[PDB]
Amino acid sequence: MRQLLLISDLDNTWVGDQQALEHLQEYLGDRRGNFYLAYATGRSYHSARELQKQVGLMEPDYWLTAVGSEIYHPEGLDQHWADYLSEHWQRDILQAIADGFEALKPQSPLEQNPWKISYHLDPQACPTVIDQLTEMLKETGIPVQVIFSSGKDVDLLPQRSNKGNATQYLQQHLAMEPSQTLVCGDSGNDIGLFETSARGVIVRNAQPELLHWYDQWGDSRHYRAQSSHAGAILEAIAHFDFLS
Ligand SMILES: OC[C@H]1O[C@@H](O[C@H]2[C@H](O)[C@@H](O)[C@@H](O)O[C@@H]2CO)[C@H](O)[C@@H](O)[C@@H]1O
Ligand SMILES: [Mg+2]
Repeated sequence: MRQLLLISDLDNTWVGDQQALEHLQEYLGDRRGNFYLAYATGRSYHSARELQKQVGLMEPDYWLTAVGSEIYHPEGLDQHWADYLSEHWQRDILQAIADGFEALKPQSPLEQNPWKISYHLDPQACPTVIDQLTEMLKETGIPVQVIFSSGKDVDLLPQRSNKGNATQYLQQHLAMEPSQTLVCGDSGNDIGLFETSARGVIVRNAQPELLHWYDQWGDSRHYRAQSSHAGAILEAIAHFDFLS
């Protein structure tokens, strides 16, 4: 029932340039009832809440955390989403396989959840290892997808997950059209966002893998902003003529 569904990553997207974050929130703060806001972050819910206190993030309507593996409504965790993601998912088998790659080191326990297995790729290792990992995991027949970003972060998620799928679920939940949706990102864990039919903005300070993705799959609905961080969001809103 609103004119815009705004979905944005936090680190290096909404966050990173405090001045830009502040004028973006001031602008949005004057028409809060005109849009639904959702933060689609790689961070856990707790970590995202902590970031909110650190930089003064405005309260979103929804939180799509841990790369969309968990969705929080104003009322709490979305149990339907969790069950949907649990179907056919085999965390232990996938973990056993990933744990076997010497170039991969587990990320801290607090970065893990039932539907998210994360690692850090050795800076000295060849990125090609990610391709080998992906193929090996896929061949298990378990519906899994590999998210590689910033040249170091590796996330194993159910195929039904990732920011894009979480976004489409939210769109359906809110009866919001892709044409009324704007997704904002900066890295590989945002590619799922641009795979959707929503309008999208890639921040100027975007990571190499996202820029590479844009050069190959970039369409008319995708916008390469001149501004970095939060400034790219205001720029995109004007570009797509949202909140007319
Ligand atoms: O999906 C990629 C990784 O994202 C991580 O979010 C963080 C991190 O927690 C922050 O401290 C800051 O550095 O930005 C990162 C990128 O957004 C998440 O914690 C990892 O588990 C993910 O693999
Ligand atoms: Mg990102």
